[PDB]
Amino acid sequence: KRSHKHPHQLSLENGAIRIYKTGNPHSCKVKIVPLDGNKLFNIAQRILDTNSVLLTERGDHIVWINNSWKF
Amino acid sequence: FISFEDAIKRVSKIFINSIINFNDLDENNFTTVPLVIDYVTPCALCKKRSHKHPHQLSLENGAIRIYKTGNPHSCKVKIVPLDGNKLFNIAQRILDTNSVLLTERGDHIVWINNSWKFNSEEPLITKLILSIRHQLPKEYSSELLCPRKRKTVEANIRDMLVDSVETDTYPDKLPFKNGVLDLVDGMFYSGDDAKKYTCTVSTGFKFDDTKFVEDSPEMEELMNIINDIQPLTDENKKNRELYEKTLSSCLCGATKGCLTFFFGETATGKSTTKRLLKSAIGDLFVETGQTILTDVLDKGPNPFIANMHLKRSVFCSELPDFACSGSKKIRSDNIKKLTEPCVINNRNHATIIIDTNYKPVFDRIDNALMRRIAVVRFRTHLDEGLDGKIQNNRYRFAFLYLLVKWYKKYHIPIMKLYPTPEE
Amino acid sequence: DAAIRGNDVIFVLKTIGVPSACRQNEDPRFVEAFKCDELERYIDNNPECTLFESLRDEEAYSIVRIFMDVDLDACLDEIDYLTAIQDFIIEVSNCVARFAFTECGAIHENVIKSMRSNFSLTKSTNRDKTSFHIIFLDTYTTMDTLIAMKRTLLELSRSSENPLTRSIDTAVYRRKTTLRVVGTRKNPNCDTIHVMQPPHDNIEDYLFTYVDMN
Repeated sequence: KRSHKHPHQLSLENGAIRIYKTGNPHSCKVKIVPLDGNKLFNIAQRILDTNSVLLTERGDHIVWINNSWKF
Repeated sequence: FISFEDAIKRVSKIFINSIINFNDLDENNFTTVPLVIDYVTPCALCKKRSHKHPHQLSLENGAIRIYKTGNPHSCKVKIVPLDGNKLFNIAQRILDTNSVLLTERGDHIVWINNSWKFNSEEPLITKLILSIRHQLPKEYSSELLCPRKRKTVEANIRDMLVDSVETDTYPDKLPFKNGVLDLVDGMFYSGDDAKKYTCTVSTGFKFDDTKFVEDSPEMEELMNIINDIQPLTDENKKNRELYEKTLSSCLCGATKGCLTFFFGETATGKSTTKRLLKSAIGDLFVETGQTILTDVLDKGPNPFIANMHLKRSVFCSELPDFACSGSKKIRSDNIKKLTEPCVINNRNHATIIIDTNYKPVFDRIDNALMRRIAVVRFRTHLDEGLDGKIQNNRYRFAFLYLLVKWYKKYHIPIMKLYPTPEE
Repeated sequence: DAAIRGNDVIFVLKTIGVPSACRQNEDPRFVEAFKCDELERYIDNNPECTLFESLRDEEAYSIVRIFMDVDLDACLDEIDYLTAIQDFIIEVSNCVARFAFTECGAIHENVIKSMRSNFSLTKSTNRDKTSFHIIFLDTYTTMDTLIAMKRTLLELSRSSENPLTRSIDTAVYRRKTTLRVVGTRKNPNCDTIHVMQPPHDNIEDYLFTYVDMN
């Protein structure tokens, strides 16, 4: 569409974040996003975001410990 | 269905607050009597505060629906459906997308990151299940965060996959690592548009349309070079066609049962065309020596017999002269037993092509060999800049345009090569 | 195959529960055939009529569009209605595409593309009830494929939990099926009818017996 002259709006329902267009809701798409999920999944996400574990073409897993890559 | 007691437990679990008329609920009047909820905390359906109307339950399609008397928009409708497993539903939905398939080889192929990949020592199915969780409904998304549940879904997917399919069926499509190029007109499918083509191989590099254009000096000087190689001379009038055809047949995906030999003298760009073709193809193009053609390939180990698996074209050169006494001439039995459509699931479509500077000699000759002998020769006799052009490989797409045009002229009408028994 | 043969005449029953003998003899008071313009003119002239769409001969031409109906006895707000219908379309399209790839031998991607390309919505004037019929314009299929798809759709309706999905009335995949014409009264003394949507203003898109391959 073009610029969505009607402003968007936010809501929370059952722990899910919902985005919808005000005015005519049929002129856009309503989106839903989960909030947190599992705690261990969040820990895995945080660990992966540090780029400390990598996968090579050969199939190896390399980690960054004590200022050195090892496998 | 399930026992009524499990249903009562489920509806009681649905509502956070307690039920004061639970004892009044029976198996024969559970859809008529209203239920009164002790509203000490907001209900899970809608927060609000202290609903003043009792709710009610209805049984349709093997599901229990909760609806609040009065205005319907006050409280959200809740449904307890499908007394049964949820992970089976998730496995069904995942299989419905045709993202995982089974092949006769015994392994599975998975569609990840716009690529078909198969590998039997890693859990690709679990990776697919984790990745595809966004396309599923919200309530199914949080169910796949536990690895044990992912293993259960993977087991369900494995059990419900009985039929087997065969990959690499269309010989008229050349795969890339990020899509598939087509031979009918020369336009590049990208993304899910290439999903229908079950391709398990790739050229190893991107395809970009910017260099695949016609108005540029690069391929103009490319035809300049090839005219320096194959000029439009009467002596080449018979050669050109077949030569062009052979190059275009380098791109074909069907099995090749016809040999192709190039005869010429030293310093005659015959080795240069190897580089022009290999830069144009990539990893699919493969080299070979004289070790395998003159030796029995069915005796002892042969890594090349395993290696040609889904190779696109194979090139043989630097052949020593076989006319010398004591030099072991070629074995035509080999040249018979690679021309078959399969050399133990050895799917083979690599075009055999040979550059030699000597007249071949055969131990024994019949109609069969001469029926599948084709010969082509080159006519001219130094520009080192094009060598750098090839090493840094800016001349790919300009050359594949010539292959595609030649394929249009010759191979689109029919997939067939015409040999020349004359020599 | 069919090629030139394209259905354009609208066959209509003017009363539910027509006698069989009257149907075989083409009773003018129970059985009729209009065109698109004729049908809209007939509807416009008589707003109290009861017209019901069905086929005439199933042994010669049985090419129709893919139709299902939904009915929840619960009013819902707008945004949840949009989410429910989008989940409905994605589920049903994926399911029928899988069925076509498996049993019909078709190709999944073009089926999902054609079915997600265009679709029409209806609505009911009732304030406590939400019922609607969806018809897919660029999908064509025979009767036997539909009765085979009946079992698949019924397990899908049992399996899912979305409120719009659980109301798939599976019985409409039967021999000699009939569907109420949109904008027409159901009962002689009932004011509840169906209304159009802004996306589609043409009645030809609301009839499944009209076949026009583009």
